[PDB]
Formats: sequence, C-alpha cells, structure tokens
Amino acid sequence: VKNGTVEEMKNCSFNTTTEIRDKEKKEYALFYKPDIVPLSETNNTSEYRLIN
Amino acid sequence: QVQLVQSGAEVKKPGASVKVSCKASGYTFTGYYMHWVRQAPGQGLEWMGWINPNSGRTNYAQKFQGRVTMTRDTSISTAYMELSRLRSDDTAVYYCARGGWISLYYDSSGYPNFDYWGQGTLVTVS
Amino acid sequence: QSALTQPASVSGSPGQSITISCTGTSSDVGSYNLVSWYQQHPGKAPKLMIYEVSKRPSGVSNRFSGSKSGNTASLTISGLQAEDEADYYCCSYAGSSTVIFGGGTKLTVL
Amino acid sequence: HGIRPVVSTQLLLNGSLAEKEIVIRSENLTNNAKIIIVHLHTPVEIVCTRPNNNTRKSVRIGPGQTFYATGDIIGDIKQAHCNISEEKWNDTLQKVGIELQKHF
Ligand SMILES: *[C@@H]1O[C@H](CO)[C@@H](O[C@@H]2O[C@H](CO)[C@@H](O[C@@H]3O[C@H](CO[C@H]4O[C@H](CO[C@H]5O[C@H](CO)[C@@H](O)[C@H](O)[C@@H]5O)[C@@H](O)[C@H](O[C@H]5O[C@H](CO)[C@@H](O)[C@H](O)[C@@H]5O)[C@@H]4O)[C@@H](O)[C@H](O[C@H]4O[C@H](CO)[C@@H](O)[C@H](O)[C@@H]4O[C@H]4O[C@H](CO)[C@@H](O)[C@H](O)[C@@H]4O[C@H]4O[C@H](CO)[C@@H](O)[C@H](O)[C@@H]4O)[C@@H]3O)[C@H](O)[C@H]2NC(C)=O)[C@H](O)[C@H]1NC(C)=O
Ligand SMILES: *[C@@H]1O[C@H](CO)[C@@H](O[C@@H]2O[C@H](CO)[C@@H](O[C@@H]3O[C@H](CO)[C@@H](O)[C@H](O)[C@@H]3O)[C@H](O)[C@H]2NC(C)=O)[C@H](O)[C@H]1NC(C)=O
Repeated sequence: VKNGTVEEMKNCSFNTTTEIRDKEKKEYALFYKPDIVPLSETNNTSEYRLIN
Repeated sequence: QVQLVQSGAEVKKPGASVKVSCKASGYTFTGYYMHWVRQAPGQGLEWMGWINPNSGRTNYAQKFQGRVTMTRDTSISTAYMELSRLRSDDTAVYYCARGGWISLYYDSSGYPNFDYWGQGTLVTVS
Repeated sequence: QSALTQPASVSGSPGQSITISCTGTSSDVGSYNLVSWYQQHPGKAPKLMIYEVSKRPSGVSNRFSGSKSGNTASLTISGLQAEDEADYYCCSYAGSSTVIFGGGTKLTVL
Repeated sequence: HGIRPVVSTQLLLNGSLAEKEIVIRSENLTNNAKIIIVHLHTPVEIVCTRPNNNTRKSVRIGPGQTFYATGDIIGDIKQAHCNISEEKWNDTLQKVGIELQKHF
C-alpha cells in the first residue's frame, strides 16, 4: 500500500506462539493506525506496539 | 482530444525483458485508471492488468503476478509496462486503455469501460 | 483457466436481426451487471460499442442493443451491412478487481 | 414498546418518531452545562459504507483459540463514508431553528 488520502493500514509482522507453547513462528497482519503506537520515545520508524 | 501513443515496433530475444511506454495527452493523467491488455495474432484480447496513476496501487491477473510490473511518471504523464521472461508465444500486440473514473468513494477499477485505445506495441520474438 | 464461453462463428444476411450471446460462470455474469461489447477490424485498435449491458455510448447509432438474463448476455444487431464483417468481443467483470474477455467471434455476411 | 439499544454519541439512529412536530427537551435551558435533546418528527435517511474489500485471516494464538484480523485488501483502497441529503438536512435544521426560537 502506497501514499494516499485514505487512512490506510500498516502491515505488521510479529512472532506468535504456535500450537507448541515453547515454540514461536512468524505471522503478519494489517492494523489500523489508531490501533498502533510507537514503542518508545526514541526515533524508530520500524518498531511499533498495540495501543493496549 | 484524448490521445494514447505507444512505440511502433519492438524486437526482443527470448528470455530478456521489454519496456513499453504509453503516453497520454488531452486529459488529466491522475483522473482515470490505466489498463494494459495483450492480443496475440489470431487469438483474441487477453487482459493483463490495471494501474491507478495517483497511488502506486497496481493489480495483475493470474499467470502474470511477479512476471510483469507497472509503473507511472506523473510529471511527463507516461505509464511504463515492464515484462520479463519473454517466451516464444509472447509475440503479440500490447494495448493501453483508459479505464473508469477515480472517485475515492467506490471501486471503479473493475468496470470494463475502455473509451480510447492506443495503436499498440508489437513485440516480436521471431 | 477458462475464458467466457462464446460462439466461434456467427453468420447472417443484410437487413436482418441477429443476436450473438456470450455466457459464463455464476461469478462473472451471474450477479454482476458489468458486460461490455467491443468490435475490432483487423489491423486497427478496437472501440467500445455497448457498455453496462444495455446502455449506449455517444457516437454509436441505434443499430445495436443488449440484454442481460441469468448467466448470459446478448448483443442484438438489426439491419446488417457489409461493414459489420469484423471481430466482436464480449467482456465482463469476474470479481476481485479482475476483468475477463470472451473467446472471440467473427461475424460473416452472406 | 420496543426499545432500540443503538450506540451513538452525536445523533440518534433508529429511534422513535414524534407524533406531530419536533419537540425540544432539556432539564434547564438557563444552564449551558446541560445537554439539550431534540426529537424529530420526520426521519432523515443516512447511508454509510465501507467500499474496501477486506479478507478475514486466522492465526492460532494459543491452544484451541483463534485470532481474526485483516489479511489483505483486494482491489483499490477507498474511503469509508456516510451520506445524507443536503436539502432535507437543511430543512430539518431550519425546523429545529424555528422550534428553538420560541425559547430565544
Ligand atoms: C455518497 O456521495 C458521494 C458524493 O458526495 C457519491 O460519490 C459519487 O458517486 C457517483 C456515482 O455513484 C459519481 O458519479 C460519477 O461521476 C463521474 C465523474 O464525471 C465528472 O467528471 C468528469 C471529469 O471532468 C474533467 O474532465 C472534463 C472533460 O471530460 C472537464 O470538462 C472537467 O472540467 C474536468 O477537468 C466529466 O467529464 C464528467 O462530465 C460528464 O458528465 C456531465 C454530467 O455530470 C456531462 O454534462 C458531461 O457532458 C460529461 O458527459 C463529470 O462532470 C462520471 O463520469 C460518472 O458517469 C460515468 O459512469 C457512469 C457509471 O459507470 C456511467 O453510467 C456514465 O455513462 C458515465 O460513463 C462515462 O464515463 C466512463 C468513464 O468513467 C466511460 O467509460 C463511459 O464510456 C462514459 O463516457 C461517456 O463520455 C465520453 C466522453 O467523455 C464518451 O466518449 C463516451 O462515448 C461516453 O458517452 C458518474 O456520473 C460521482 O462523481 C461521485 N462523487 C464524487 C464527488 O466523486 C457516492 O457514490 C455516494 N455513496 C453512495 C453509497 O451512494
Ligand atoms: C471481495 O473479496 C472476496 C474475497 O476474495 C471476493 O470473493 C471471491 O470471488 C472470487 C471470484 O472472482 C472467487 O473465486 C472463485 O472461487 C471458486 C471456488 O470457490 C472457483 O471455482 C472460481 O473459479 C473462482 O476462482 C472466490 O472464491 C471468492 N472468495 C470468497 C471468500 O468468497 C469478492 O468477489 C470480492 N468482491 C468483488 C466485488 O469482487
């Protein structure tokens, strides 16, 4: 997704616990901008967090 | 009036990549979608894909994802079609068409309404 | 992968009403009202003849018509002439922002 | 009678209609801190839409419990929007204004 006047969504990848509870895999999902917040006050345009 | 102009003739060896330019004049380039189709000699029209001039949003049909790419230049108002991995059966005429109206409220990309057509670019792999 | 089912040869005579019908699957023509008809002589680009099943664009006379029933759509041409000997293409919207064309037809005048 | 539990903040949707005319309710008009309700006589049609074609994803987050998110958007990206008619809305606002002018 590219620049536009729409609110748009962010494609975020993260590690999720698989059916094995001592193992992790990689997954991705599209999230709305209000539901995404920067992780820390430091300048980083790639690492983010949920609003919760 | 609305005019679409492409290259006249194109000769390319198999396995290489080709670039096709579709220059549009007489209307705002960012007001309508731009569609690319292909027609082999004897065979009918094959729809390749569409591109939105405003954003970089492009969509391609099956058997073309990754094999072809579409870009645009708004300053000169010219669409670019880059096709790689040319085979022996790719000898065909590529046509550039004008799609529906961009409204930002309903999806007009899929409407098969092509008012104007270019003369076509003849790619030959003989 | 298969395109829309269309007849490969249609023949007629001058001063006659002839209908060419293209049919498809339940997802292309079953529930979408976006069916278009284009014509194309050999050696030049095509042009629009009918859009949105029954509407008519500016510049085309009242010789052509259209229909939309079930999973098929028909182009009706009344008063054929020798100039109509060309290729006719029936295009439709197949969903998921994809556009699909017909197999191809060649009108013949006897 | 049937009570519709519609969640809204600024407007009232799928509510009841007045019998004869627009009726204005308020605990005290002098106090500006209070909230003043206006019950319309004629409804105003409103049509909201999300043209985007989202895809439902499924991620196994934990044992036996799934998590649903948006996987991909098919087609072009558009703006979800609501539509109302300008003339009817203006007429309704003028009716509310003449009703308010009784107290002012
Ligand atoms: C919630 O509300 C919002 C609004 O708040 C709703 O959003 C609205 O949604 C509706 C539809 O749902 C949209 O209507 C469409 O509008 C487009 C826009 O066209 C306008 O702009 C054009 C571009 O203007 C620029 O160029 C001209 C030169 O061309 C220049 O002069 C101008 O200054 C500017 O630089 C204008 O050209 C166009 O003019 C046309 O219409 C005039 C009447 O309005 C007429 O007087 C003119 O003579 C001229 O004919 C207009 O101002 C419309 O294009 C579109 O209509 C097309 O699409 C419908 C449906 O598909 C179709 O039935 C029509 O027949 C028409 O199809 C023509 O265009 C196709 C390309 O899109 C083309 O493929 C067709 O063949 C056909 O072309 C015809 O003309 C050409 C010559 O150009 C000819 O060669 C052909 O043979 C053929 O005759 C719709 O009316 C609203 O725009 C939109 N609102 C906004 C703000 O975006 C929303 O939907 C609501 N939500 C819900 C859920 O309801
Ligand atoms: C909005 O997005 C949905 C989800 O992709 C679209 O529905 C999808 O429509 C396509 C048709 O183009 C379906 O493909 C068909 O699948 C069947 C097997 O189920 C296959 O036999 C056909 O040949 C064809 O490939 C697809 O299954 C269907 N997906 C779902 C989940 O229903 C929908 O069309 C989009 N909206 C618009 C207006 O296009």
